[PDB]
Amino acid sequence: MIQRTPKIQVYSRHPAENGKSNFLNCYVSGFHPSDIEVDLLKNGERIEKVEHSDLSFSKDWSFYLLYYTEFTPTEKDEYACRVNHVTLSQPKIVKWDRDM
Amino acid sequence: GSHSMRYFFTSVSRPGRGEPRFIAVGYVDDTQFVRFDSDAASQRMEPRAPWIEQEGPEYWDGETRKVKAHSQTHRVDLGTLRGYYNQSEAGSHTVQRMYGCDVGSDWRFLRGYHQYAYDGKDYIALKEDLRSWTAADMAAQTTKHKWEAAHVAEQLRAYLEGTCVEWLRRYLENGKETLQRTDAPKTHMTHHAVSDHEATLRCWALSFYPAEITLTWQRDGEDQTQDTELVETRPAGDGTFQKWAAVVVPSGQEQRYTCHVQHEGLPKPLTLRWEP
Amino acid sequence: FATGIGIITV
Repeated sequence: MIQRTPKIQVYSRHPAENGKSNFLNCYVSGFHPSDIEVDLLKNGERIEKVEHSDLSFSKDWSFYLLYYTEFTPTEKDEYACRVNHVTLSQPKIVKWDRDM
Repeated sequence: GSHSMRYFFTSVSRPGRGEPRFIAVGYVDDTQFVRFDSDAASQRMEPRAPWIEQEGPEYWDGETRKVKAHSQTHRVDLGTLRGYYNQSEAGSHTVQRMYGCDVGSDWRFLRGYHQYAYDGKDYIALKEDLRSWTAADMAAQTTKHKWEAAHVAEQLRAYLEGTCVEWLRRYLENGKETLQRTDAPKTHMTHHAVSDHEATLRCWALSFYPAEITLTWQRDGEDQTQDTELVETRPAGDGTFQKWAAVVVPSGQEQRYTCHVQHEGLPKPLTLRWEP
Repeated sequence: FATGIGIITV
């Protein structure tokens, strides 16, 4: 029974311009088995209308999902993706960086 | 360019008398057009690209039938494999099937494949030549035999070599607007110091389709590697893709390093340099 | 267009 921990990336669909509205993106991949949980956070708190792609997998059978919602970034509001999985003893939070 | 149609099915069991989870998705190149999903509110094959909402009631009655069909056979497989592997009913297990079409730049058949996984491992798969099978382990061997008795390779081949290409070249024509684009990547290069003696350079590819792409980084002439972070290519969510490549460099020496981009939209390969 | 032939129990 293979299990693989999720790779995670958090980023925006357009280069962050700041004060202008955009989409935050949490992209999990490389995991197995398929049950995963994913929240998008703003200053710790979770965001209200998050949508995800349909579950698919890669050539090596690992799964991938994109999670996205709409947001207007600012200098100092903090964004983050947070991710749980059987392979994770606790949830893993990965913070958003405009140039990453 | 070449093109490809793929279908991806995933079936997960749940402990005890629970019904399994089933999910179908179908892609043209890198573009999802159909989903089915047992946990969802419709129990039909639903559209996902606007060019497929073009298809009429029949098309959707039929696909839904095909999907329900597969799902039934998946649900049976899960019971079987459980026996074959001597496993309790406590556990959730997983059954995965990929199959599909590749055509070249003239839309003539190039190749096809069919592949089946069990708990994240290759279980059985059609060889490149669409006539023979690879069975991992000896439970796969029992299958191989059953599927040989039923001439399953021939059937799949008749589909792969026929209707699969047929319909792909339909959806290319119906999708002509969107599916038949090639979007060249839009580049930039960010520079931020990380110490008094080092700086990070990041090479960005944005808004490109299809996904396949190749950023790399070289020092004088030949390449750094090992020394470079590189995020796996990712979806932006508007049907385009992103990627970046990064190396930390000795400050003040950033005009030794150079960055290379390769992609189908780019007639002539870019080399980017810190552009201050 | 999914295949309607070639899919059968293991």
